[PDB]
Amino acid sequence: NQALLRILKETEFKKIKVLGSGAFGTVYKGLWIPEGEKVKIPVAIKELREATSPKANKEILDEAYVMASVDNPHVCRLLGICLTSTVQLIMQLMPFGCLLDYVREHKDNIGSQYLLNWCVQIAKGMNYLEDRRLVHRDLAARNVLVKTPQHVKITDFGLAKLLGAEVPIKWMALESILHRIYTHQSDVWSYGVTVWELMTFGSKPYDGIPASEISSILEKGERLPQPPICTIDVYMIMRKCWMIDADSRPKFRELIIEFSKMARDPQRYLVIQGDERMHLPSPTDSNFYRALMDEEDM
Amino acid sequence: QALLRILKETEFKKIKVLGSGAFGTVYKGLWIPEGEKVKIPVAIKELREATSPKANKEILDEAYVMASVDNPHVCRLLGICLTSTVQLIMQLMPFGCLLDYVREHKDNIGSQYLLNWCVQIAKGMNYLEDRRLVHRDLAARNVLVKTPQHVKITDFGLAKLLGAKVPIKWMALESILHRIYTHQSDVWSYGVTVWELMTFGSKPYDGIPASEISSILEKGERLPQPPICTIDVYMIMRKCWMIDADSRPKFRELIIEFSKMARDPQRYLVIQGDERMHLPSPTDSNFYRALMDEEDM
Ligand SMILES: CN1CCC(c2ccc(-c3ccc4c(c3)C(=O)N([C@@H](C(=O)Nc3nccs3)c3cc(F)ccc3O)C4)cc2)CC1
Ligand SMILES: CN1CCC(c2ccc(-c3ccc4c(c3)C(=O)N([C@@H](C(=O)Nc3nccs3)c3cc(F)ccc3O)C4)cc2)CC1
Ligand SMILES: Nc1ncnc2c1ncn2[C@@H]1O[C@H](COP(=O)(O)OP(=O)(O)NP(=O)(O)O)[C@@H](O)[C@H]1O
Ligand SMILES: Nc1ncnc2c1ncn2[C@@H]1O[C@H](COP(=O)(O)OP(=O)(O)NP(=O)(O)O)[C@@H](O)[C@H]1O
Ligand SMILES: [Mg+2]
Ligand SMILES: [Mg+2]
Repeated sequence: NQALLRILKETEFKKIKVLGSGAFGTVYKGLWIPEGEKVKIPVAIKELREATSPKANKEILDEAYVMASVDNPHVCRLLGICLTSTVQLIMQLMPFGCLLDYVREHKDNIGSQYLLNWCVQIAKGMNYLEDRRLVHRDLAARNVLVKTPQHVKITDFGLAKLLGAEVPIKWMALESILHRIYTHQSDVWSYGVTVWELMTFGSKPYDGIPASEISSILEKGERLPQPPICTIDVYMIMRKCWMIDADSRPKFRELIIEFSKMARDPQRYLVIQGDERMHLPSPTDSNFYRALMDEEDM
Repeated sequence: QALLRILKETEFKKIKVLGSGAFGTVYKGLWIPEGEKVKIPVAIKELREATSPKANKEILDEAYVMASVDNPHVCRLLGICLTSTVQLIMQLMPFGCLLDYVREHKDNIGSQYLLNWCVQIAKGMNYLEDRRLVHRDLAARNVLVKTPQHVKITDFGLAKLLGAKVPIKWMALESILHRIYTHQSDVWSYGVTVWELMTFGSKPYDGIPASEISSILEKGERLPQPPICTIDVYMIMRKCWMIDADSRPKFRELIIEFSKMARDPQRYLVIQGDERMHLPSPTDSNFYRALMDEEDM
């Protein structure tokens, strides 16, 4: 349990390059230097922007042990922590980066099979979090990491203390905006938005609409529009994720089944120009990726 | 089959020489997947051997077998590039080989690590025997450190290259005299490898010319007892160097034996300071695996 979170000293790792920043911190590519060894092992380091106290560190540690305990091929595990004046969190470095930037940069080379398999894998990770009774609270395409093009994993989940102290309005369920209710069913809403981001190849939701006005348009019944590549079958799933009654939305278990069905005949459900020129990797290419970058069970 | 990737020269680059052995030169390299911007570390062995279409069919036939292994303590060949020279691709191990590792940590290795390594090498060799693959070049230099807690056997199965130096000082007597190679001659090499670990990387029969090794073995002389070994450990080595190959232990038996010793390591190895030596801890082991070593153990 406790042994799943490594407490690091400042002297055993170094930040080398900024990768980006989000709501709560700055992410670096870093190197871990095991004590007494000569190797330098790449890691990802999130340094929180606000400094904390030792008593606040007890809060951080209690949540960190939970995020270090996940065990699922589609969920990123928190690996280590360093309690400096600003706290540093350590996880596996994903050289491919997040799925949002990946779909934007490869938008002219992504076929229906990849898109639908990503939907399945994200739903599998979210179902695992629900099984663990952990609400994500910040699901979005930016918080899905690409381990390989064939294998994505959810990250940055469970941050109830950081979000409560303050928000991704355009990903949040209406009951979260209006009433600060976060459940697995509000995660289903965020999942629908994440799917919309993938199917639009990384468009910004409600582009140009101030966040302060989003709950009003949602109450009036407006929703994200049908992506050009989506058949009516896919868009109805998205719309069901955004129903006002949270208990009427699909369950992650059901979304796994439905997107898995679609992934068995992907060109019936997504209409992409060029789709027959793009396919999943041959077993040869997948075996090579896995041996070099992705040896976990999956 | 799908386990061996055929690579083109345009998708990988050699970056730095790591060293050279009997048959080639190993480089740290980079793989760039087509259509992607990432650069993925690999280890590349470029053979000295020249390449003809006829030789390439032979190389490919052997390569498919070496790409087919599936065991946590055995390295798998991953890919090949057949240009003017053969280039072989496998996972890059930043810690390097176990011989260099024990030489460099000569004053910091405890008995738990040493005996755990003996267990793991025996598990990898038992798998090769299960697959009917004779190693032919087992030695501490051909055991790679994936993490300090996890080693893997490499460079096995090279019957055609060795059949055309010879590692006399690791070879069973019947291999020196007649080029007979079996799993029981691998057991002899395993014994020498354990001796290398227990001496923290001493050279076997140091200063004795290779041409005189068979003379020394025929009279009953063997590698001497390492200072840290109790008689129980040294007798395992001596049993691996019995003249009658069928009398040597089997790898399957060595797994059981060293596993029993690894459960009480300070009874079987006497290392000064052993109680202040680092042990493999769960916290460090979970961190290593997550960062460098996610395969099923
Ligand atoms: C400021 N005042 C006082 C103190 C309170 C507070 C409470 C808890 C934390 C805390 C604890 C644990 C984590 C996080 C935050 C977090 O941001 N974490 C991510 C994560 O580390 N991201 C990364 N990116 C790249 C490298 S590390 C993460 C990684 C992962 F692998 C899986 C889930 C996950 O959430 C983990 C911070 C502050 C808040 C209000
Ligand atoms: C005249 N006539 C014509 C040609 C004949 C010939 C036949 C087969 C080969 C062949 C085929 C396959 C391999 C090897 C050699 C070999 O050296 N291989 C190692 C290996 O690649 N080492 C590495 N280090 C770092 C990166 S790659 C290796 C890697 C591994 F992961 C597991 C086992 C293994 O042996 C693989 C060469 C020549 C011989 C003589
Ligand atoms: N483990 C990782 N490996 C590689 N890049 C990462 C990793 N974690 C995060 N990043 C990238 O680092 C940058 C900063 O991430 P982060 O600070 O979490 O901001 P964010 O994901 O965009 N917004 P948010 O998480 O909702 O607050 C983004 O480009 C991430 O994709
Ligand atoms: N996958 C690998 N990752 C990192 N270093 C490696 C890898 N494979 C081999 N090396 C190192 O590369 C160097 C050259 O290896 P090699 O050419 O096989 O010679 P050798 O192991 O010393 N002797 P031999 O294999 O018996 O001919 C040695 O320092 C090896 O430890
Ligand atoms: Mg994030
Ligand atoms: Mg070698």
